[PDB]
Amino acid sequence: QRTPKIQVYSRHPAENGKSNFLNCYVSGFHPSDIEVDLLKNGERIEKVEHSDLSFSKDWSFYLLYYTEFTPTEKDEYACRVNHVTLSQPKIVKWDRDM
Amino acid sequence: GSHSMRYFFTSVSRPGRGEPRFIAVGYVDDTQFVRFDSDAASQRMEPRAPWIEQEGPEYWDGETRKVKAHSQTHRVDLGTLRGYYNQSEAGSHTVQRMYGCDVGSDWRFLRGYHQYAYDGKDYIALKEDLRSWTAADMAAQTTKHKWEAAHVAEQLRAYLEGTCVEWLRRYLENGKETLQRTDAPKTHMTHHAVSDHEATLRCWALSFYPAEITLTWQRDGEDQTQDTELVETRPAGDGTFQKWAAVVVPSGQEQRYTCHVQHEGLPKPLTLRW
Amino acid sequence: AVYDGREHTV
Repeated sequence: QRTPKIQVYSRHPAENGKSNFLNCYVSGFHPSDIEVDLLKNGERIEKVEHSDLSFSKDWSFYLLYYTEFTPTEKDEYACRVNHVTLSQPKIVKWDRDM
Repeated sequence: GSHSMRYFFTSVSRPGRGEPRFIAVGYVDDTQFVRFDSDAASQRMEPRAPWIEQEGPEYWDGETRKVKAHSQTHRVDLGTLRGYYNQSEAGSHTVQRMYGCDVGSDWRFLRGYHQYAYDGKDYIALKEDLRSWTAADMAAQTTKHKWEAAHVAEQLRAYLEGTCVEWLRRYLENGKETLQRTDAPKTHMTHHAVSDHEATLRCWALSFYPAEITLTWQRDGEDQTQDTELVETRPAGDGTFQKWAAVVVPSGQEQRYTCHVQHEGLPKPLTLRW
Repeated sequence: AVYDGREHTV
């Protein structure tokens, strides 16, 4: 069993009040069953899409989860992941400089 | 430059009820162009790039028939492999298959590959010459003897050295506007003060295609890896890619450090400096 | 286009 790697990031450099896309990239996991949610101030975002399942040279899986969003000064964004390897969901906060 | 066509197939058994979950994707280089998903209502191979949409009804009928046949091969294999490994009927298990062809800059055959895994570990694969097999354990060795008697390597080689290359060349021509375009990285540097005495420099590469890139830090013209961090290459979501590399430096000494960017879309490598 | 030959099980 391999635990997911997680990156949370915007498509375009973040500027407060300007329309954008929020990404959660999960990779390096096995088996393929996984739960991924995008959060705004701790609440699940409803209109989230994902890529078609594929895998890397080492047979580990990867997926991109994504939604339209408008960042602000005060609003907090995060990605929440559950997998058979995790005893509870893992929450990674969006850092606009990473 | 060189080009590839690659297909990826995943099946996951559902022991409580019904047939395995089956997902197929096809790529030219770093561009996805088709999918099949057993859970979707269409039960068709579907387009995922604009340049494949011009293929006529005979294309979509044939690809749908063949991808369904691949899913039935996986279903039988999941039952066989449970037996070879003496496993119970209670657990979910996985098979993964990848195959395809590379061409050189001349668009002529360079190499082919065909690889299979059970529960995320190597099972059986063609060797580089496409004329013999690598079997990881004694279950896969019984499969190797069966496929030697049935001349399976010769049947796969005919596709990988022939048909596979003909289709890749058709797609490269039809999709020229994007598949033959290189998008060089859009680069910049940011600065973040940790304390009054140490700072982080972050070298960004954005909106590039293809995904292959190298970012390197130098101090006074010598490679530095200590006090550095580099994230894995990640998708932007619009078909392009992103990466960054960072170094921690004494505040006031930023000018000693250079970030070096190598990519297919750059005639010469780029050097950035704060 | 996908493999266009005869398929074989393990």
